[PDB]
Amino acid sequence: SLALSLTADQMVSALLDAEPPILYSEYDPTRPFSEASMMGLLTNLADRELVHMINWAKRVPGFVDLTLHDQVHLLECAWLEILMIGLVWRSMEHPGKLLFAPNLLLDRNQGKCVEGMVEIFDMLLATSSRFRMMNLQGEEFVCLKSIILLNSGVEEKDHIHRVLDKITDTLIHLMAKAGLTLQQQHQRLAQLLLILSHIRHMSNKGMEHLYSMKCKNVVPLSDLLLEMLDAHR
Amino acid sequence: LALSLTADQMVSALLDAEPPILYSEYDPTRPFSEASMMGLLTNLADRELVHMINWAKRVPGFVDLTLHDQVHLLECAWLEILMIGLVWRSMEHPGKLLFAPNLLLDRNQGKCVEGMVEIFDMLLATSSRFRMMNLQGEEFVCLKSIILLNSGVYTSSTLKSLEEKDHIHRVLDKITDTLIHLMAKAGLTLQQQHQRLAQLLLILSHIRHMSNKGMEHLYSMKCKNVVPLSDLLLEMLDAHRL
Amino acid sequence: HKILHRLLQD
Amino acid sequence: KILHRLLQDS
Ligand SMILES: Cc1cc(C)c(B(c2c(C)cc(C)cc2C)N(CC(F)(F)F)c2ccc(O)cc2)c(C)c1
Ligand SMILES: Cc1cc(C)c(B(c2c(C)cc(C)cc2C)N(CC(F)(F)F)c2ccc(O)cc2)c(C)c1
Repeated sequence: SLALSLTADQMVSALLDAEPPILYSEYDPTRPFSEASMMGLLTNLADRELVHMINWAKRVPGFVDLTLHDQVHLLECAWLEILMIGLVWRSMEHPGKLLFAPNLLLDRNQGKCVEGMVEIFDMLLATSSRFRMMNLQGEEFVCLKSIILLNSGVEEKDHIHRVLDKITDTLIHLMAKAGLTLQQQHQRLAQLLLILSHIRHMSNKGMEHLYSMKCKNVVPLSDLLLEMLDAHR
Repeated sequence: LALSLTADQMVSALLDAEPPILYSEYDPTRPFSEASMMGLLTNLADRELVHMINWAKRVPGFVDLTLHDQVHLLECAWLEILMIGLVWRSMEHPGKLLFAPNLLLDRNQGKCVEGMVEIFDMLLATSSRFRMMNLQGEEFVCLKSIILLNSGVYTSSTLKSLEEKDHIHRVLDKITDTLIHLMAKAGLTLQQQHQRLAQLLLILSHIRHMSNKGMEHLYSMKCKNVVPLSDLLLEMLDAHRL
Repeated sequence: HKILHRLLQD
Repeated sequence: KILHRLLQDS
């Protein structure tokens, strides 16, 4: 209700505030990597990241206005996406690599220990270099996260749409503040939102051979990761 | 270079680049089975794909790309493009989906194909979305050419690969221009323009999801050997598994 | 009642 | 190479 009257700037501060930190991984650089150990570290990483995410979500303006079921659904649809945007962002300053954790920065040929990974690796790296060349901003980054959350599932169908129009407003505000022409603001808004398509696609691919990387049981995946994974497919 | 086009010129060249609506193998003389349904849609698509290449070649800037880049994008977007095309078709047919004027389906006629109804309802919702936003023919074409140029843009080595990507980004920037120019002419507030633009492009990620799940079942069908895919349709799939 | 269900109420 | 061929057509 009261989320709709948040000004552009109360929403920017509101999101930067709710930002999860960057986690370390159960990582022993002694043991080389296999399919098993490589899945060990990421599901451990993402397991923990999931818990911050759930809490992040609730500080997403207007999110707690949705009935329990709605909130479940969105997180069930966007979790991997959000993981992947976050990962692409902290991987920005490291070309050719992927900063899973500060202690786990991976390059391309290490996605080979797991089949189907390397391909998603290339897509992520690609997005990372799109973020770089576009010079995405922290304040822009958290808005996209908000969009992903609220758009992955998408009176009750209106509320979220209003919030979505608020985040657009906000994104626009930031490009305005940066000193962009009306023609640059609209072009960048388009370039931002089309990256989301790609993120969606990355999320769908990972879900595929992570539903089969569950059958081909190379690693235990927590009860939550399974829960998230089974209601997606 | 097609950068040198006004918004108007962009629209016209897209509206007359448009592919023709095709018909399904008509008078069906057999009840619907999973095999039969999937034969109608697969025959349809396979034929639609030939005119998509044609339509693609006529999307400003597309031809300025090199063959492998053109293959990549088309290989990447064919089913999204098919599905937006569908959604648009079924515009004035609420609760139905006009795959062809003589194949107008509602949701109970997906009940037989593992995975259909689910995908069907998403496509139904999108139709509702467009109706509600009253998407326009001139916006529609812009959306679809976005999907073409955007879906495989990222998926870089020396300025040949690099400058090739500034190029489709120019072209894409143009479609944005021309999308706002359309929204303004329809007399929308500048605040309504950026909100409209955003909502429209957000549906593009729902289309992506459409295609991906559709591709998934399309693979499941192939290996279950339910329907005989064309050689072209064989390669369109095999790009999404390699 | 679902892992993700209770973690949103905690 | 069906796709590839088809685009190569003048
Ligand atoms: C619990 C879990 C979650 C993910 C998203 C991943 B994967 C994943 C990968 C890499 C490959 C396959 C074949 C399957 C998965 C799930 N993943 C994909 C990427 F590396 F390709 F990008 C990932 C991304 C971000 C993150 O914070 C944690 C993991 C894994 C291995 C385990
Ligand atoms: C060659 C081919 C291509 C598509 C997209 C489809 B499917 C498709 C269907 C119906 C179900 C499954 C499980 C998978 C697919 C690919 N399809 C899905 C929908 F109807 F559910 F939306 C479709 C969409 C647009 C179009 O012009 C033609 C077909 C089929 C059956 C065959």
